[PDB]
Amino acid sequence: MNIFEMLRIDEGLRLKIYKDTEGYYTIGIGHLLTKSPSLNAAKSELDKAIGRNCNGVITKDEAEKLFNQDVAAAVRGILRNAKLKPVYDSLDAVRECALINMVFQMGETGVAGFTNSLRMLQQKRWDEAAVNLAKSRWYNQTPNRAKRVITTFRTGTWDAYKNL
Ligand SMILES: [Cl-]
Ligand SMILES: [Cl-]
Ligand SMILES: [Cl-]
Ligand SMILES: [Cl-]
Ligand SMILES: [Rb+]
Ligand SMILES: [Rb+]
Ligand SMILES: [Rb+]
Ligand SMILES: [Rb+]
Ligand SMILES: [Rb+]
Repeated sequence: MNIFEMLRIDEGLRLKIYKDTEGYYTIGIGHLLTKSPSLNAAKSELDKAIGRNCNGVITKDEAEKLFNQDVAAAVRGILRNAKLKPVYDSLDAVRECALINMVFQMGETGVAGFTNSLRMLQQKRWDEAAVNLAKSRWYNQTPNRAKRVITTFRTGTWDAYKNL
């Protein structure tokens, strides 16, 4: 396991624009294009992201290209975020993947708002953090994915992803 394989399990791979679990236009491996309800707005975002006239369809190589950009940018953003950087640096490499996963799904601002859970993680109070993380819109709306991420935080193992 690693962050790419983890997020590939959680996000899937689709080569045509589709709506994510929130109803938002997405493509590839969880690449959010826009929150606009306009498919045309989403198609414009896509073409700009890829650098060609895609009309809503990409290749697997292109999907992987956006995915590595998105993972790299999630890590870089965490390290530039005053709330998330200390927690990231305090965590072992497996638990860091859980944090990257959350940022990938909900964005930096959203994760940075989990003040109490972040403190528990920094304190290495793993079972307490796991309890707290579940008390969230996040968990309610995507409970099975959140369970996997939370198990990763609680245990520092890949048990919730082996073999998905
Ligand atoms: Cl982009
Ligand atoms: Cl604990
Ligand atoms: Cl709690
Ligand atoms: Cl889910
Ligand atoms: Rb997805
Ligand atoms: Rb629409
Ligand atoms: Rb670390
Ligand atoms: Rb994403
Ligand atoms: Rb907060």
